[PDB]
Amino acid sequence: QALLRYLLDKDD
Amino acid sequence: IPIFLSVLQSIEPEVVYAGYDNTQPDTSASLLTSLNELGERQLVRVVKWAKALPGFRNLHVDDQMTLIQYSWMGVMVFAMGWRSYKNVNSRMLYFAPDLVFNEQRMQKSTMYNLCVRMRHLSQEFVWLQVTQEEFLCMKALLLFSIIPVEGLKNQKYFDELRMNYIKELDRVISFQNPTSSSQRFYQLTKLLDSLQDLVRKLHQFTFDTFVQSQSLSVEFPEMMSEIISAQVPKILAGMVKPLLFH
Ligand SMILES: CC(=O)[C@H]1CC[C@H]2[C@@H]3CCC4=CC(=O)CC[C@]4(C)[C@H]3CC[C@]12C
Repeated sequence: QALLRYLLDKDD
Repeated sequence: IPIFLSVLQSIEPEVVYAGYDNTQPDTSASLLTSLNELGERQLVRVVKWAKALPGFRNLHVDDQMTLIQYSWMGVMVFAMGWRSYKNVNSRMLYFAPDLVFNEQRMQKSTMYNLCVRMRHLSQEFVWLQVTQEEFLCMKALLLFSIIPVEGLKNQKYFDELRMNYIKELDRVISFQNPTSSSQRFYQLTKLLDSLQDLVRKLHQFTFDTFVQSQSLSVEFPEMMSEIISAQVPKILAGMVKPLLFH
């Protein structure tokens, strides 16, 4: 899954 | 009275360093590679910032992804112009405290003409005497500056949220006579509209450098590679719509 999606989904 | 000014002040990212070894002889490969490494780490902070912009996380996550994929170049160019204004009175391009482009680096970059255009953007901040509060409102608006030709998944909510931040720019200008404030609003939104053509030309150069990455020895970090792949072809193919104020 995308790096951008990780950053959008994560806490912070 | 402005509703988002203290928010925008609090969520503004801190400055990112490039990590460039300024003792080395500059080449186009070293300079473009360093800008890409800086871009990657700015992007991490742009995502965190967008998530803290009220309403942004209430869009469908696919729309969030789309807007960041479209708007990172504009957000980052505009922020760089502001840094160049505040730190070097727009005489040079202040990409990072450790990566400042003078004329020599603009030439060696292989994107001299685009650097000149970015310096002219920076000069507009000087002539217009853009305040920090205006800058922050304008930068938030750049997340809302491009949409798909076919629209977003939640286009109605996007339209209303965009208008909320347009009204905020107007509220800030008035907070800081009505005739002069309407003219101020026109000046600042015309500046944002003018940025759209520069961003398109930067997207073209980005694509060309990405396609030629290996031959040029210009490395693109992983998330920049991902985001360029996701939307820059679509941008160049006419599949997106800039939203102009004028
Ligand atoms: C390598 C490359 O193609 C160049 C063309 C335009 C450049 C960008 C131009 C705007 C910019 C300003 C920043 O402050 C971070 C780096 C970025 C985001 C640059 C990264 C590298 C880019 C994408």
